[PDB]
Amino acid sequence: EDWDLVQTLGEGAYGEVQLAVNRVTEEAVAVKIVDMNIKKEICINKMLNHENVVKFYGHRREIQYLFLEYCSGGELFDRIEPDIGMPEPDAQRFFHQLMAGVVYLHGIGITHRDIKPENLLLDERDNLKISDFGLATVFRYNNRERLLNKMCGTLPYVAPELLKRREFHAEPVDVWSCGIVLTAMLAGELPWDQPSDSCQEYSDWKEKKTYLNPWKKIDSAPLALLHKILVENPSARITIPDIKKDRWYNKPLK
Ligand SMILES: O=c1[nH]cnc2sc3c(c12)CCCC3
Repeated sequence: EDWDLVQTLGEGAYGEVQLAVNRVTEEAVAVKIVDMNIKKEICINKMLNHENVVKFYGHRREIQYLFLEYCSGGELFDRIEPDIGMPEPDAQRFFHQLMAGVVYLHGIGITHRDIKPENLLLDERDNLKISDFGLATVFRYNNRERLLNKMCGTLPYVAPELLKRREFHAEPVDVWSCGIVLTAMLAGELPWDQPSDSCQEYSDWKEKKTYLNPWKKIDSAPLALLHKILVENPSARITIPDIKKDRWYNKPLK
């Protein structure tokens, strides 16, 4: 082909992700290599078009190769200093972009199911892009909502209902994991291993022990939002349109 695999960008799972550069136009893109879920990832990618979602260029199979937008900014994960987090103004901006990305996905009945800082990429202007749809699934089709039942995700970003219920709504699960992401951004640590009662840290949160880490590192305005997102009852949990009206979310930041 006309593309040279310059270097490995990401690794693990089905295949490593590599940076390809066109030796003619010289445009750079990302190439995901998978050797035989992948069918659904491609299908889903075809539906997506948003400036806060990693662009899908197209695909070819020599082992399937997917051409994705290249984010030179790397992953959000690497903008979080451990135990510190990041300046609140950057966190808010990143959160606003994450919300737009998610509103969009949910708007077309798609749930990501694995929202975490490793999957939130940054472009050259530090714009955030939702990445990897290999675990994404349809939760609304023909205006009909389907509850989920398969357990997906990453334990620290996972919502509690997903551990204790046979079926659950998709949207609040993505909302929960965005809250865990906000926590990571403002405190540089994850609150718990998983959201179960067997887990001391989660039990402490439910009891409102905000004088513990990581909550003590978080200003009271964002923390009030986190109080509304990390609500155990997925029916009580704040929804995105209501997040959009939250005081911290609308607070101008230096
Ligand atoms: O730039 C990308 N574009 C599309 N997918 C991916 S995955 C990955 C990146 C990337 C770059 C940082 C290392 C991890």
